[PDB]
Amino acid sequence: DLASQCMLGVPSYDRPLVQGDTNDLPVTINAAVFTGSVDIMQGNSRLQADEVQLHQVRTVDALGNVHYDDNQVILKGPKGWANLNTKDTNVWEGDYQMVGRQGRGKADLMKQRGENRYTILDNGSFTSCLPGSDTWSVVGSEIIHDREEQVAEIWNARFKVGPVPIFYSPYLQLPVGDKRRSGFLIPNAKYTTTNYFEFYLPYYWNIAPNMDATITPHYMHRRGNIMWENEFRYLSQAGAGLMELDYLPSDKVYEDEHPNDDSSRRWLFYWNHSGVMDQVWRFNVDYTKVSDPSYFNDFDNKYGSSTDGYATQKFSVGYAVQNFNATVSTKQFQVFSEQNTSSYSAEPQLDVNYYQNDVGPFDTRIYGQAVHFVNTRDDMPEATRVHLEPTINLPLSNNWGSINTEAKLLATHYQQTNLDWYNSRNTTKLDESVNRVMPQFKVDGKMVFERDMEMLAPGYTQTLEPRAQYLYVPYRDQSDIYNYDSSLLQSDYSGLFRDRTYGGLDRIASANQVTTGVTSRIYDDAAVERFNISVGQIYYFTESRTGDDNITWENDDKTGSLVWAGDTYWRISERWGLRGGIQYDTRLDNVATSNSSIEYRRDEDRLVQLNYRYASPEYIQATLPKYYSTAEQYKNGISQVGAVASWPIADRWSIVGAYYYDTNANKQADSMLGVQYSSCCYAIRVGYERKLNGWDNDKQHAVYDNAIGFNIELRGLSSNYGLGTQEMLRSNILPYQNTL
Amino acid sequence: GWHLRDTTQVPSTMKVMILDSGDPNGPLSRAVRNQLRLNGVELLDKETTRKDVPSLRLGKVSIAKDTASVFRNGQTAEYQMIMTVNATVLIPGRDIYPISAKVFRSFFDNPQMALAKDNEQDMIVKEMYDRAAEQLIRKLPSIRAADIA
Amino acid sequence: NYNNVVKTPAPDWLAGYWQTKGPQRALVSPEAIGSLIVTKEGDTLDCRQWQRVIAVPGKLTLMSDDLTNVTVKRELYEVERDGNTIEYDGMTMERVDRPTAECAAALDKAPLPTPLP
Repeated sequence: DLASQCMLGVPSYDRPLVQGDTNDLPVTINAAVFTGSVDIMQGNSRLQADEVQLHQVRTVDALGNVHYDDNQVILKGPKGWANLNTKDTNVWEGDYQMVGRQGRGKADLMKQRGENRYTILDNGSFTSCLPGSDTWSVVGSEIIHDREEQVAEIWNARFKVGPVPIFYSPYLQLPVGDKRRSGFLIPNAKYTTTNYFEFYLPYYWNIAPNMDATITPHYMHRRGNIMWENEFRYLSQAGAGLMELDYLPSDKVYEDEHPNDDSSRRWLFYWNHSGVMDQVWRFNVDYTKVSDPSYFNDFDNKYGSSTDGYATQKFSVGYAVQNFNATVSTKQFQVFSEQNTSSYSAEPQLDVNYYQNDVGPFDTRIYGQAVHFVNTRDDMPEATRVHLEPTINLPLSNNWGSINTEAKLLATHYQQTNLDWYNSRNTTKLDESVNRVMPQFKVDGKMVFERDMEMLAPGYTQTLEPRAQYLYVPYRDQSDIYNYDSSLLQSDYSGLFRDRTYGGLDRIASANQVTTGVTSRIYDDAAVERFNISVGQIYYFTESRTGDDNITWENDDKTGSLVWAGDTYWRISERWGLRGGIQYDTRLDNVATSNSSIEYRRDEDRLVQLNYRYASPEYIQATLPKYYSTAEQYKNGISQVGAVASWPIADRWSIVGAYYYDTNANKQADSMLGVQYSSCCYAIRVGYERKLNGWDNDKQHAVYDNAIGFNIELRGLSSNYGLGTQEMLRSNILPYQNTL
Repeated sequence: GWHLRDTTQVPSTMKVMILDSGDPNGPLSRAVRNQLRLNGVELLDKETTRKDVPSLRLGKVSIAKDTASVFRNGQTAEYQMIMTVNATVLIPGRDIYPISAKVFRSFFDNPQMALAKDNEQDMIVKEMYDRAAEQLIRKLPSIRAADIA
Repeated sequence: NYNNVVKTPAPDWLAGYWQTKGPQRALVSPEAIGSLIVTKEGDTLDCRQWQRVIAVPGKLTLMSDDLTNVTVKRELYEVERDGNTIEYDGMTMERVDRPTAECAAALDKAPLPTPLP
């Protein structure tokens, strides 16, 4: 390994270690004047010389190849001097080394004044590479090594990489250790295709033990103006935030592509707070605001990418003792795509609860809500909502079964206002006062079987658990209630057993279904499951008619076994894996979704992966909005195929890759390729990308973007001793996930 | 040739369990508590003057959401969400024992009805807890087997 | 697991005192030596010194018809002969009577269970 390979350059203190004051420690002399290999043993400090003369104010004069060995310092030099009163020593021209950590140097006139650890040179130079390798040096005139915190100081500095200087500005400090010091950082570069160049120049700050600041200018050569990029961080009695702000004075390409505007500016505002004060109160903020609805296509950020549709703006406040709750939230949104902008928003919500759990053999629970919708264009309806939900359980149990009989009683009372335009235009008319009361009923069940596999595997056990369900929600006409927060849900195997078809509380479908399904499982000898298969159907006794059935299937059947599902999970060994999934629908006459995966993970650096996805065009025709079925960009569905890899070469290199095909119309959706060196003094990093971006309207031809990153770092006077692989495997538009 | 289950889902030694966590009122500490109460184990909280009972200390919960598919113009199609839970059983006398859990879910995206697509994520992250709190219970019989050896 | 590894005695030619002579092109550059001390019973000791001495023990075992050495940290090093030379990662040795003083003292600090030739 590189760490163990480089570790054999730093000498270590093998002699016994003594903790405490060294002033009262005994003195040993081996040889007033002593001639010939004089040895001194004073605590951890050891001195060697051909000639040592002691003159007592105790002064010791050592001459001739004088050595030194302290707890964290080794010296060398012909002429020496010593004193016991202040623990100060003087050593002439020679070489010095750092023991216990890397660090090397040479000087003309040294000094080891006992006060703290301040050493002084006169023509010195402090590098960080192992002996025998000349790559870089920090050459100055006077250097003072302070060791109370982890700080170094340099005067008249002249950074040299080889026998050539590349720097000036005398007072600069190299922070050696693992303590934060307020200073500059290292720049980067790029050659992206939207702007012909790129350049950064960070700046750090450490206001308090829990505070930060990361001011960072930025160059955008194509445009021509520096875009300032501030930052912030904190940590307090409630969580930790990540405030941000990215100002930019003006542009030129934006003034040319989009003329006749007042001014061209840019900004941003990020804020992510999440904490739990004391033990009851809860807090949450997820603000994100942008200036123009094209920001993410342009200069990129680490808080949002090209694949995006809106920008969330949410608050929260919470109380939760043990059987109670409350919340005053606020959700608003902002849509980027400038095609149709009529998004809704939620004004202060409310969510009460209650959890009394011992009444007789039954249970108890209550819900509640009070919301006030408002739309963003002066003429779409705005309304109010109140909700209630008393429920009751009756759980049974046994060693091999269960029953979960349930009940409920829903209620709601809208009050709609500002109904002029919608009432005048369309046919169905909305009213100003509606109500809705509908009961429910649900019965559950379960079983478990077992066996001892006599077959190939001796000692393996197999289980087989069936299941069942029921449902009954009466039918009430809901054509007088605008659809505010209702969407059609998916149905995997886990979602098969559910009492809701539409999310939210605006539209509730009728039901007379009878679900089923079985599940098997093969255990190991020491109760380690390594196999799950699953099937399940649904038998509609009567279709679900919510009152507004504006869905366009191919064959319109109502009753019969309609939905199906599936699942699998294999765990071949500790360094493998396999997953899957599949849906179906007799109303579409085609598979609606399908997944797959496979993995191999020997360590954090070697891994391979494959995957598959699917979505039939009839799904996108019967679920997504109406303009998703006639445009040439969305009508064909998703049929992509991917692959990931990574494998170290020799002991310092690392190679990464990616790919994502699209078999429906042969194209390419991603490509990444980044090598990475790791020496004992520096590192190197490269990158690439071929992401998709935009859709040209003229001849229906997509637009691609290239990119070439670059990085460098000073390594050796720190603790980071790992190759950068995970930090580079999460940079493409479709990041990598762990499926083991 | 099959026979019904004759043992218990939770082994016959840990039928008096002590729960401990950092947020005794969060969603996970409700899901696990209810799931345990379903199986019959009585939970004496507020660690007291008894030393005969195995404990259970919960850990770090993380949720990650990212893109998984793209249309033919760059936009997003499907999101994918992952949860990771960690817990350590603390059988008295002997050493600790670590367990884990992991769930996978996905859903489509719709930029025209964003608000309705924010009340579908909440149901998903509410019902994923009921599986991340069932894998942990299903891993319990493995601990007893590693304790009898 | 290192403990579960079954010790397999080395052949006659493998047993001895191996000491690399010259630059090894795998240990920094100026002057480094990586020595091997292996008994007749398959117990190993890795000796390296440039400015500091670090030694890791291990045992010899067979795998895929190849004699593979496993250290404490689960390192899979295979041995192959080229004349009078044994070979594993970036290193080749001749037969030598005695090791360096530093690694001899290190062995004296941590003796191997088996008798040492």
